[PDB]
Amino acid sequence: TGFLVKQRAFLKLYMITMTEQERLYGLKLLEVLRSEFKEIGFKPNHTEVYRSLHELLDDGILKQIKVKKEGAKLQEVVLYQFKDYEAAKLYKKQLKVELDRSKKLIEKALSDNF
Amino acid sequence: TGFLVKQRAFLKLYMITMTEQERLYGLKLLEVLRSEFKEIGFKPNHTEVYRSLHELLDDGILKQIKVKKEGAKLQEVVLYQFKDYEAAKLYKKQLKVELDRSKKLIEKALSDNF
Repeated sequence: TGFLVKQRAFLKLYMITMTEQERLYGLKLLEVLRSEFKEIGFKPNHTEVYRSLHELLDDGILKQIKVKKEGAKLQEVVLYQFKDYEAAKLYKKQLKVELDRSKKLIEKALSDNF
Repeated sequence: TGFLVKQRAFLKLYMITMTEQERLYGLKLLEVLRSEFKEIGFKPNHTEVYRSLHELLDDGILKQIKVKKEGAKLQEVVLYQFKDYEAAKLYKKQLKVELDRSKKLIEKALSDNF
């Protein structure tokens, strides 16, 4: 039940999958996401990406593993890993439901109005 | 370009199609819409429906034709008709683009994460 999936939920999904694939780093993040959706036409908002990431952090799903760049003064390389992988898979499942409902909704609108 | 279609835009689309079909009345409106989406799981918000309708009115796309209920004290039967049908078809076309992009977006998320 509900309308379509929200943008934060959508981005959080990708971040969880990326973490699953050991490819979730802080630096490339926004750029990697934007590059992933420029073909279709979606440009992930800057603050949306940041808020998605931190909600996953504050909610205890992800945690940040850090290593210092021996080449740059201050700041580090941030790798994200699961802190609570069970919670993540639970989230993923909820998201699957949202995505399926969204698809149906969009499809119905296309056939009903066009 | 953009994320998914907004709820107001989505409802406005249906109202335009309904008007096209001479079936857009003020009374049954919210209930008719909610009945149209209860199978999938979307329950159109009360104020969303009202705001969609009035944006179409204030934007000059629709106009209200009214007749008094000889059976009820005060208030009337409201039929909606196009005031600017060209503007409506223009809106419909924009909406088609939004819906197609939304579909692609949802589909990509399903295959990329599941």
